[PDB]
Amino acid sequence: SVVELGKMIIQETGKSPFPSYTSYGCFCGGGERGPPLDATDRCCLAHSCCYDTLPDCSPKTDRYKYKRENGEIICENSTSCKKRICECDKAVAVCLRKNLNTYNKKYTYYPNFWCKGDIEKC
Amino acid sequence: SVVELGKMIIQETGKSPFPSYTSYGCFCGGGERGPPLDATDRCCLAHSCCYDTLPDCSPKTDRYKYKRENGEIICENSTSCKKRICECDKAVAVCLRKNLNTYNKKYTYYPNFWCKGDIEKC
Ligand SMILES: CCCCCCCCCCCC(=O)O
Ligand SMILES: CCCCCCCCCCCC(=O)O
Repeated sequence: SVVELGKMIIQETGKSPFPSYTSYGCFCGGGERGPPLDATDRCCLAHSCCYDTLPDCSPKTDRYKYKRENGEIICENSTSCKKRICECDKAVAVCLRKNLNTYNKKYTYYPNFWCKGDIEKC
Repeated sequence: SVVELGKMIIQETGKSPFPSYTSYGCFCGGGERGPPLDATDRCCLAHSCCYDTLPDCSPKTDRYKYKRENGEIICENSTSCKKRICECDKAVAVCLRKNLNTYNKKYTYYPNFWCKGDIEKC
């Protein structure tokens, strides 16, 4: 559902996922080692962790629909997976928005070999 | 289908898509303005162009199956989309392998705002 995750990011941050968040910091768009550089990076870390709770699902490819109710994302429930994938995506999109005031352009293309820490448990 | 694409990449280049190809140059992992930086980057532009030949499909989320006969990728044919999407991924994975020897670590995290050329037609 990378497509739906992208639509959420667009609506919430006003930024297009690529290139603003596809390789941001140590965790946005991938990465297991930190520490996270900032709040935005922590949002992505939390998203990776959320996807870890979906071993029975295919988060990157399972399509789903969502609505906006009073400015809030409302997840569908056609299947258990779609619901949980959607909630994970909803969380990250809102988190990215809330920390726009600290978005750092010098982290947009952060070289991943700068992320040295261990893989910290979620 | 990004899942299948990633598997092919690993099988062909011995590298996982992230971080080696997820944001390489002006076109790998996304991008429109060029010109492409090198052979590897041109592989990604051609891949993007290939996906543009599948407007009736969803190349990033449509799952498909494939085999490896005699070291070669053998795409399935259950649906036309699964077949055509698989041939695009097969093509880019093989191209990345063919150009492994000129992969440039300094383009792995290329800042996209450095790609200032026009958006050439495919
Ligand atoms: C790398 C392409 C994926 C683009 C999706 C937008 C980024 C969301 C960031 C969440 C980080 C994560 O769970 O990897
Ligand atoms: C950005 C997540 C995509 C990860 C897959 C590895 C990149 C494949 C390269 C093809 C470039 C393209 O069509 O964007």
